[PDB]
Amino acid sequence: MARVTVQDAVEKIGNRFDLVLVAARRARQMQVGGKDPLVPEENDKTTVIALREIEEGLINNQILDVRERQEQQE
Amino acid sequence: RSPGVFFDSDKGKTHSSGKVLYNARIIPYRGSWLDFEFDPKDNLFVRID
Amino acid sequence: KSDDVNGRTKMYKNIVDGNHQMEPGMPESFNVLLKEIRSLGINIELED
Amino acid sequence: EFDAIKIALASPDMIRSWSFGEVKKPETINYRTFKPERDGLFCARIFGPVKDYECLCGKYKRLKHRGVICEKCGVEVTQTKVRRERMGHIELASPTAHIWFLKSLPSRIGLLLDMPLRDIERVLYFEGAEAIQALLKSMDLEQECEQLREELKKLTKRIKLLEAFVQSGNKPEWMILTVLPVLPPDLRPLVPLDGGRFATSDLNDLYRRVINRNNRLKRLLDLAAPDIIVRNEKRMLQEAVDALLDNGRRGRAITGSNKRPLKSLADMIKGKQGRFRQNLLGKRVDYSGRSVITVGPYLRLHQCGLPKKMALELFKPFIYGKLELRGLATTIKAAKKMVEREEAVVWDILDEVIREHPVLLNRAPTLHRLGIQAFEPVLIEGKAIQLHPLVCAAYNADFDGDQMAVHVPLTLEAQLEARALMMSTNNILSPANGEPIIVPSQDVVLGLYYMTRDCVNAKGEGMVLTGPKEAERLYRSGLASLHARVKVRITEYEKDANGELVAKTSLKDTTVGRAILWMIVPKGLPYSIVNQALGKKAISKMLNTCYRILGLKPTVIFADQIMYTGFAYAARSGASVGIDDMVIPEKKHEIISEAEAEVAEIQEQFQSGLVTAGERYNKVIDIWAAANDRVSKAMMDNLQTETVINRDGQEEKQVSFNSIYMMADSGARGSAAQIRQLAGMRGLMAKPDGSIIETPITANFREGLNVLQYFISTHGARKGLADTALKTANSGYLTRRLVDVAQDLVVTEDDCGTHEGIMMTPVIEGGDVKEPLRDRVLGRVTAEDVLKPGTADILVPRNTLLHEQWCDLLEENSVDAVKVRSVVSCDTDFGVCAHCYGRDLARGHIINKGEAIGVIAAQSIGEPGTQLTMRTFHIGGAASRAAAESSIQVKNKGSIKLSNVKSVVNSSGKLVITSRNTELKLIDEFGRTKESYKVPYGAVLAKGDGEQVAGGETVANWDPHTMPVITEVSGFVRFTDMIDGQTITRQTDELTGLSSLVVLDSAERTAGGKDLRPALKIVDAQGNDVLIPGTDMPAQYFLPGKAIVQLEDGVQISSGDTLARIPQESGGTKDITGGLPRVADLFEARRPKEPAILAEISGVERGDVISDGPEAPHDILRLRGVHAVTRYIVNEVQDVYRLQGVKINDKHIEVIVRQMLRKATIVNAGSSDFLEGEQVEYSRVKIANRELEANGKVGATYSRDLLGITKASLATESFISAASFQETTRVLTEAAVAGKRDELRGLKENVIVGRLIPAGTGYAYHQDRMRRR
DNA sequence: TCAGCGAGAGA
DNA sequence: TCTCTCGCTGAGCCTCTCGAT
RNA sequence: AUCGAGAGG
Ligand SMILES: O=c1ccn([C@@H]2O[C@H](COP(=O)(O)OP(=O)(O)OP(=O)(O)O)[C@@H](O)[C@H]2O)c(=O)[nH]1
Ligand SMILES: [Mg+2]
Ligand SMILES: [Zn+2]
Ligand SMILES: [Zn+2]
Repeated sequence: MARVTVQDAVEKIGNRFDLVLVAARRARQMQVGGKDPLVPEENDKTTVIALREIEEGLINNQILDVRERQEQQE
Repeated sequence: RSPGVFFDSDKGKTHSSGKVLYNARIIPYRGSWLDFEFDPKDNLFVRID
Repeated sequence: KSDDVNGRTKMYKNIVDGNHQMEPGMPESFNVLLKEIRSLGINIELED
Repeated sequence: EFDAIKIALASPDMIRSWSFGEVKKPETINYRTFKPERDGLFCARIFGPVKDYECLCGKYKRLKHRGVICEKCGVEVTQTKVRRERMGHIELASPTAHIWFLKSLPSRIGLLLDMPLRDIERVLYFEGAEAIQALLKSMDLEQECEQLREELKKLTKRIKLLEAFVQSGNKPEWMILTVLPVLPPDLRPLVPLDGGRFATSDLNDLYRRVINRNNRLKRLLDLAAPDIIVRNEKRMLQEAVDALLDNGRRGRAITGSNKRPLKSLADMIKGKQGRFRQNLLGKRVDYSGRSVITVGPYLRLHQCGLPKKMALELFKPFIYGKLELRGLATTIKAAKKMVEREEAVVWDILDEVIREHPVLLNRAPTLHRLGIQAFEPVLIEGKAIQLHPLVCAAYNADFDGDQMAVHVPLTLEAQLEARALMMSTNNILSPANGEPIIVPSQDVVLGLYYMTRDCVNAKGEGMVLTGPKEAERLYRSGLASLHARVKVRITEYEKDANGELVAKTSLKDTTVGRAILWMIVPKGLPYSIVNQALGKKAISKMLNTCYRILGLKPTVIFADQIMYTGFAYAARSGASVGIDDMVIPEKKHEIISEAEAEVAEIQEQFQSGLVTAGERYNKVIDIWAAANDRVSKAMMDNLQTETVINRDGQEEKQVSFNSIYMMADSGARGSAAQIRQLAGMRGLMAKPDGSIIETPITANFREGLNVLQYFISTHGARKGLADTALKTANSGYLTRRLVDVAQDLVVTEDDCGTHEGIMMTPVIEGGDVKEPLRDRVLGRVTAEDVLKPGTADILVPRNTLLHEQWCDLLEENSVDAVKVRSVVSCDTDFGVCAHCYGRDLARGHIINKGEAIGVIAAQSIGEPGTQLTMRTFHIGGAASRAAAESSIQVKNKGSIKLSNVKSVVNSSGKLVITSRNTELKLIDEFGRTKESYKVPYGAVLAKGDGEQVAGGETVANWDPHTMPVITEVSGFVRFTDMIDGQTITRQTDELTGLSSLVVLDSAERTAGGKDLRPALKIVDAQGNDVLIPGTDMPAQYFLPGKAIVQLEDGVQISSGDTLARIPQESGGTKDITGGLPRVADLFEARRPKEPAILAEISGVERGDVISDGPEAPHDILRLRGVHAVTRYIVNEVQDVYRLQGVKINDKHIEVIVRQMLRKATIVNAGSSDFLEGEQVEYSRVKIANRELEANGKVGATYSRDLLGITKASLATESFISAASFQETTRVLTEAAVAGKRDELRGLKENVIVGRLIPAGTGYAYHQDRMRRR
């Protein structure tokens, strides 16, 4: 489903070129940082976990910015 | 092309007038070329090499 | 993927270490173009 | 760490400052030892040490000693890479002129000084440069500029160049070189060789010669040689400096060992092999491979199969890293060795690695955007890449040994970029038009329509079934045939309910195969999409409907299911081609005999002196084209209809099951031309230049050709192959010019807010609507007054995008024409806004921000030309000539209408057309315009205007071979300006019934006869001049060249009686290769060379026509605004492209047209700083005017310019793009003279320097950088 | 080689 | 003011093999 | 790395 098509993934964002959200922050902090994935992995490689997260609706630019602000304080 | 004399024409594409410009060429097996051609002014002109 | 001396090594090390992050620089072809144009006698430079 | 590129002239002090080493005296290179000789072109003190962290002298060789100079040689220790950076200089005894400034352009030195180029040329070559340097130093710029202003074209050029020097700060004396720089050593390598000798580059020997001549001048002047001899080798030094940089411009280019000209510094920049177009706009990348492609029809639409041997090499670093992670290896070398040994752990790791990384596949010619796509890879055992069958039509990829190349994305963002924008599941629709690209073809259609086609009295006909499952069971069991006509209870879902699906079940009369086919369609589509024989068009329309109604994922699933079912049932079909399948009719020889009789009569006519040669040629070619069309029709009828089967003991006819007819009717592969050449006449062949009418090839490919016919046929094959191999270059050049002219504009804003736009109206060509109004405005936002044909009531509001339902609403009320806003009439700066462009055709909704429109438009216009050029030899070289229509018959009944007509009534009373651009429009009774026709000069209309005409009636009759001249007024004819042997020729035929005068051509006319212009003037019976109704001047007709007159002087002629006939040029074989030069001329804005006269000032109205003829685009622009020229260019280009059948949307041509016109000439300066009439960029003028209006001052007034794509691309704000396009020397020297600045705004400006392009995913980064400033 | 375009020639 | 010789610019993409400098 | 000659798409 999500591995084949990302139409539902981009419907939440509304801009196809706004994949910087999916890659530059979410996938990177999963790969390098200690951040834990939200949805179950299902043995999927990263960058497909993030796309699934945006497809369901946990990850968006405002949410990631808010979380970043949360770890800004101490 | 065999050595000898050959008469050719530019088919009118040389100038915007469209007049055919006939010319002759003497091609040797060994030596220098030699051409007689016209101009839209209707004058002979010899070209060497 | 080519023409940058430091980017190739840095990205190779990053891929080996599992980090898929690149730090691009300026290609050497632009440098050689600039050097040969400067050799030709026309001053060309990068201003900041 | 930079934001701009600054280019200017180099002062001698700057060059002296560049050098790290002292001087360049000794001319030597190497070979004193293996160490390089002191002070040579490869040295140590000057250009740095040769060995890393080790000096040449050998005192110290440790990085702990880095930063110390040497003692034996004085060479500082540094990493050897610095040899790629350092420079040096040569001091010339005598100053030498730079050839770039003196030549290769309107001479800069020749415009600083008034005297022409020849004087300076003779001065430099001593037939001296010091004199030119002294003269350049002598002038003062401000005084001469003030003088030149005092006298006040050439003076404007001189003053602008002087002001360029004044502003830029480049002193003229810097033009003459005093010190010459040298390249770094590693930039011109001394490449090692297997043998003892070392290969030497061209630059080293040129530098060596220059040093030799300079050092000769150094010692000779020191010895006080006589003035006669000192001057001679100064010319040689000038020639050597000429050879070193930009060799070959002064003539007699220096040749080395062999007879090949040497390669100079300026040859490393310009040309195909220069750094711009070989190492900056295209590179050789790592992590890539190449291999042949096979079919592998077991894949899904998002998958590609690649070999294990390729993958194990492509993904080596990932394998190394994960082997280190698993703990199997402790270092890189151990994991490497494990990789060469190819153990099982390596294969398991590789299977884990390639799980979700997509890979990019591209073919060799990347004509358009779909030529590169991202696929999910699956490992296969073999050596060839497996590619999905549906994708091939996008790539233009067959399996005749064709190859492909694969790259692997490396980083995270690259993987997401490939997954979201590159993956093949996203590319469903082409960016050039709304039609989809993944269309089943060949075997898939072959199976599909065979499933859906019906037969009479099959096995199991007349049966009632529960549903599709019972149909499949009956077919697989063998109790019923696949073509049986049955009744099935089928259930269908519809989405007519608001946001919901509702079901309805009914008994429908169908066939078994259609019942099985019904089982794969997705929920929510009507049955009637599969209750018919599915050709290629039907399947494509079904896929388009599925995309429109349901979405994208159901469309992908449906495409995969369609491919699988088509393959399976095509295989089970067992359809084969046989020699008994091709059938020949019996009318063929009859119609060939009658055509032979006709052409023999034409030859007899030409034997008499009544007709000329070209007219006979045209007549014969038309006769044979008509005969070929007739034989094709008769044979296709015989193939189609002739199948008779009996039902319950009575005969009946049906559509044939013949293999060839099925193959042709399918549209899978083949056309009517191939079938007609297999079973009719092969036709008329076309030479590489034109057509040939030698003989009719009255032999099929079933019954073999003889020797003469095959020899004739070889001409078309030669023509096709030559056309392909020698017009692909022209097509590529046009595509490159379009790309380089329209590379810059991107979407930048959402809504500019303007109101105006162009008016879209339906277009028809003689009774068949090629483009209806629906697709003319499909996806374009409305501009103004789109209200329905009901007064004061609006059907649709303003500034809304037209969907499919909106278009259906327009069609239901039958709107005639609609005004829509376009790209050209946009007010945004440095780009276009989203709304004016409209819907992007690839995605299906409004265009987002940051999509590069220009590249898409250029590729869309460029692909069809080269593709159709390459596909020329498929048809076999047959002439694509359609017989010209002698008359016009209206298809449907309606009122007659004549537009822009000037006509006269002859004795017969028929309306004789006397205007060049008369048009006939067919209008129905209600008032809608139905059909449009073009009426050539001299046509006669049987029925007068204003009388209703029934269908099938004849409207006009004319001869297309000759264009007559018609008499306006009745009177006696008098010959004028006719002299035999000077302007006309007279002959009397022996016995032909006619004696005629042929007007001599202007080319053949003698010098004396040019002043006299031949003409025919009508006179009164008494000898006076005839009076035209309401005209001051009498009637006279100017007979042009190649005119024929049978009339004699003093003969009374009736009104509307032809006098002279002008035979028309043949111009046969209308083809894509025959039409592309028209497109190139249109986009280059070339002069028609016979322009039509347009009234500049109304008082006659503005834009009217005075004398008929071709209309130049410049006149149309400057008299009617940008909208009219946009309409003209778009209509002409679409007219050229429509004959071949390729579909290109208008917005791309509109984008190109807007891209051409960017410059303006200012007529009144106003309060701005621009002076008089200058060519300046339009946007800068717009901001200047807006600022002046803001500050309460007077704005400027200006007029457009129109420039060809080459000139427009060569004249832009940025100089890097212009240099990288072509004519590098001119652009580079002009930029150096003017001291220009580059802001790196476009695409190539960032691509060359290696940054994120300001489009797509780099738009956000560019916007952040801009907002920071 | 063919096909165009700009600057310089007289007429 | 203008019609003509003469010069310089350009002319599709990717890949494979051999020899000879 | 060039030049020349083939060949494939
Ligand atoms: O000079 C050429 C020749 C060929 N090609 C590329 O190869 C294709 C033509 O060569 P093909 O033989 O592969 O295509 P084809 O299907 O039309 O020929 P047949 O099988 O019917 O015999 C072209 O479409 C182009 O992609 C070029 O790009 N340039
Ligand atoms: Mg092929
Ligand atoms: Zn030392
Ligand atoms: Zn706009």
